[PDB]
Amino acid sequence: PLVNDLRFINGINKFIIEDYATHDFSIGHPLNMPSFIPTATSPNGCTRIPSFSLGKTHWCYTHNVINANCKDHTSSNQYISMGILVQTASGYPMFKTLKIQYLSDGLNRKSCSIATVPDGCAMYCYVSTQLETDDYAGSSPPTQKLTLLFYNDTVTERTISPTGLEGNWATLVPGVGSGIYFENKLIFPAYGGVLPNSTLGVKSAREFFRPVNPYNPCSGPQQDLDQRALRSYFPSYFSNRRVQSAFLVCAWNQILVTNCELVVPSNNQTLMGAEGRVLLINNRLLYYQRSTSWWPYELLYEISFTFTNSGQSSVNMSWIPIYSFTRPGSGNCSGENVCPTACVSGVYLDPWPLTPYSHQSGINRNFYFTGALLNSSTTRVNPTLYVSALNNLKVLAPYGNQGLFASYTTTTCFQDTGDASVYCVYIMELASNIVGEFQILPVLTRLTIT
Amino acid sequence: PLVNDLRFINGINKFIIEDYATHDFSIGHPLNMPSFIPTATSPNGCTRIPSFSLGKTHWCYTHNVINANCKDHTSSNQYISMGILVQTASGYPMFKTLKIQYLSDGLNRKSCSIATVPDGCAMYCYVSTQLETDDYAGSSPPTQKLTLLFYNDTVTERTISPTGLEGNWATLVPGVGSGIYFENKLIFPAYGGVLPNSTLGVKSAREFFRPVNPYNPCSGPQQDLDQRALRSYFPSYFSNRRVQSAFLVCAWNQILVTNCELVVPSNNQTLMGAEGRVLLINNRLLYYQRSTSWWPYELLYEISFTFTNSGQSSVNMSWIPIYSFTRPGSGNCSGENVCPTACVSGVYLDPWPLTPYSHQSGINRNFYFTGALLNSSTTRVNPTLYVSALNNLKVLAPYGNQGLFASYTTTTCFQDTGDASVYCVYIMELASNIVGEFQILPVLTRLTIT
Ligand SMILES: *[C@@H]1O[C@H](CO)[C@@H](O)[C@H](O)[C@H]1NC(C)=O
Ligand SMILES: *[C@@H]1O[C@H](CO)[C@@H](O)[C@H](O)[C@H]1NC(C)=O
Ligand SMILES: *[C@@H]1O[C@H](CO)[C@@H](O)[C@H](O)[C@H]1NC(C)=O
Ligand SMILES: *[C@@H]1O[C@H](CO)[C@@H](O)[C@H](O)[C@H]1NC(C)=O
Ligand SMILES: *[C@@H]1O[C@H](CO)[C@@H](O)[C@H](O)[C@H]1NC(C)=O
Ligand SMILES: *[C@@H]1O[C@H](CO)[C@@H](O)[C@H](O)[C@H]1NC(C)=O
Ligand SMILES: *[C@@H]1O[C@H](CO)[C@@H](O)[C@H](O)[C@H]1NC(C)=O
Ligand SMILES: *[C@@H]1O[C@H](CO)[C@@H](O)[C@H](O)[C@H]1NC(C)=O
Repeated sequence: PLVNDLRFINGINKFIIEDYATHDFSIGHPLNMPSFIPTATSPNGCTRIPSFSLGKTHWCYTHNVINANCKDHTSSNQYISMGILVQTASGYPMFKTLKIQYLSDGLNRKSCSIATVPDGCAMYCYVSTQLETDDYAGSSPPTQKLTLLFYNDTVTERTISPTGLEGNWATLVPGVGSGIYFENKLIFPAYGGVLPNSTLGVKSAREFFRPVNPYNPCSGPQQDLDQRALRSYFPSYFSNRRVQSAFLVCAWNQILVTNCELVVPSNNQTLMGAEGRVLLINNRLLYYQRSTSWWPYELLYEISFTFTNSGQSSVNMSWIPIYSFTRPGSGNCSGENVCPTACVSGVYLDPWPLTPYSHQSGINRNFYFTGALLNSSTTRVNPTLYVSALNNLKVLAPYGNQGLFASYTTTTCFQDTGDASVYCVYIMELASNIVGEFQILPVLTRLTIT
Repeated sequence: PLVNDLRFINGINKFIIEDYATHDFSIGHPLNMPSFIPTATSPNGCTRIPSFSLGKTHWCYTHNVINANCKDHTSSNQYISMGILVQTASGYPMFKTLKIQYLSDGLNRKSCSIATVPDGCAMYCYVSTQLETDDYAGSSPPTQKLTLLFYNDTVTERTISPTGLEGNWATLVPGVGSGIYFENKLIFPAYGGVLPNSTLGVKSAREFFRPVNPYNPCSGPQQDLDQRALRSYFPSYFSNRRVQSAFLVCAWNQILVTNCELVVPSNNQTLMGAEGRVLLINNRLLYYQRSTSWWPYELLYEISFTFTNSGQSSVNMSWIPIYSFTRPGSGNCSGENVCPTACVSGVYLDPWPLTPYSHQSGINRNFYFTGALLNSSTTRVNPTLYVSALNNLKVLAPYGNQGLFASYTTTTCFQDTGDASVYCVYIMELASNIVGEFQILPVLTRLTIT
């Protein structure tokens, strides 16, 4: 059957530290097991863009595979798998793949996000026929695909046209990070270009968000910095479309006929649209946003939805004030730049919150989160495991030596309810000498909390 | 179901070239797919000793996983998987894993051989409680395990005591290379120390085999060379036991109760016991023998069995006169040594024969075989794809750069009966920069024959 070992079922999607108090951390050494993420079989062949979700009863995973250089965007296939957590005599769990689906039909599916659903996985993709710049330049969104893969080997794929898409968007793609299934709703992260002359475009004009780091502020007048912040949403690279984050929401009951819906947040509460991830921990929803724009720090929002079933659903998000480490970027978009400017940059590194931020009682200043960063302000290099507080890093554990190239990282933590052990899996694209561009490595460590 | 794509089912375990004529070869570039061989999840974690068998309807694979240094032997686990060949839109087949079994119970199972059996896999292991030298030093063999893993998730393990083992052997271990299922018989390669002064030890005394390379002869008297060759079977490293190759044969009908049997070849026809592989091509059995002893060249025998009701079973083998390339070795056991000496050396690299040697009409001097070698006479380094004739190499396709460390290689070829394509999979242990000693890489190549 498709179900995790019982010791983990109650330790998944929970806040591991409910203390609200201060803690110290130690990141254990990598635990060896068979990797559930397949590598490339050729030296020049590409495998990239991981998406992972650990659900209560099982996990889903996917990434993109290309028989040529990563610079070759003509053709690709999609590796999808689903499995369970199993305890080993080695003393720690292992990810056991129950079902594999390799999609190679000649259809080019890109930027795919995966989600754990009852008895299987759901994947949100778009079909890539052209360059991303050509995409943003056009007036017509690419083909959006929703596929359901079940443990009984049934696989069903549909083209979708969510409410709010037609006419309002130049392009839309999935945000690569996992989505979730909650309250009979399938919710995926998404982003894309918005036509400034459309209804949404004119409604969302004047909307902007300008984060300020109290310990590292940007010098300038409020109005000018605000104008620059507003102008940062319209990169000329993307043909000055309004680059916007959105959520694809689909009714699971109607999931076969539904065509879903597009829920767009106010840009007063969020930065320029980018790749992201949707999390459900306890009963509360959070949203990670990659920092593609000028803001170098880690973007995590507490989000909540209002569902109207009449095509007018809203989303509200509250930014969690995190300034600790910085993501690598190029030019004036690098990790050292705290000031508003038009930027297409950054890298995908999502965190895992170990603590709630806002609770019924109040706000937790002792908020902690863990993940894998890249140690540099410029280059994607030196992958490093970390636990971080709001203003600073609690602990660091580099993987490999200096000069090791790495790109995307996605982290998930869970607890063994048997022995109370806390495990974190850090999935990262790492540069390998013998395989192709990026062996995607699921490193599993035990986390010590005092 | 557990069954290969129909285009491969009649192209497996066949002689690809029945021509008996001369041919030229070209080795294609590696074809990218998701690797069906899992890597280590830690930089120091060990994954070694691959065993692979492609059967008509499906394939079986296994390797050893250690949570510690490869040199540290206390605990290990065994990754086992079974799957099918599936064509992809990329234009080539891919290995799709259907069933996975990770044996981690704390039992230390090593040197495991796998075999494709009806609706599953069979694995032959021994339990390692001590050093190999202590093993050969002892008067009693370690525990022999036979485990059956089926697609229906049934797993059954037994301790076996084959007829002829007790009292005749210091130790016995599986030969690491895949075994086969043929004519209701389960056959595994094996090797180990034989007690001198035992029944078998006394009967097999005075038995020796001395291959001679006509193009690189060893100077000396025949009697002295014969005495040295005879003495090469008794390395002091193994406490002067007679190191002997054997075959584990088990009746499949009785496979639950059988206790099997041990069939030992005359040492007049074979070199010092070592790791090996049993192949069934057409209706003819072949045996690869690793060159652990003084003879540096590739050892492949044509073999045939005579079965009897009560332990009187025998085996006859004929050495295929191959001298082309050489395996790396240390000291006086290196690739440059053609002369008889007591040697424990070499490395496991098995060939896949593309042509029959002896047939009903006569003997084929145009014999060709393919595989992966290590280009050096001393160090295990520079993995290289090759096609070879009897006396010389036909073609060479290096994998990776110079100085790349590699150890074990196992090669299997099959034909696509749809488009006539010939595919070779070269499975080799390669040194990875980010993963523990030896990422085991299944390289798939299209072979061009003219
Ligand atoms: C597979 O599962 C889905 C939902 O779990 C179900 O609706 C579908 O009918 C199943 N497919 C088959 C062939 O039974
Ligand atoms: C966003 O802020 C602007 C002022 O900066 C305000 O005019 C607008 O109403 C706000 N929109 C939302 C949805 O909060
Ligand atoms: C929406 O989030 C904002 C923070 O950005 C918060 O101040 C506000 O209370 C939320 N709105 C509602 C209706 O809860
Ligand atoms: C980055 O590397 C340097 C060593 O070169 C180290 O001192 C520093 O702490 C690292 N920074 C992070 C965030 O890991
Ligand atoms: C699984 O398959 C094997 C194949 O012979 C069979 O002997 C065994 O009884 C099967 N087990 C179950 C539970 O069906
Ligand atoms: C093996 O060869 C030796 C001579 O070297 C001979 O005396 C012995 O009888 C042979 N044994 C067999 C089984 O052929
Ligand atoms: C056994 O093999 C040898 C070649 O090594 C051959 O000369 C001999 O005739 C064979 N004997 C039988 C019974 O096949
Ligand atoms: C080994 O490498 C050398 C060059 O370093 C090359 O010339 C030679 O042909 C190679 N030998 C084999 C057997 O591949």
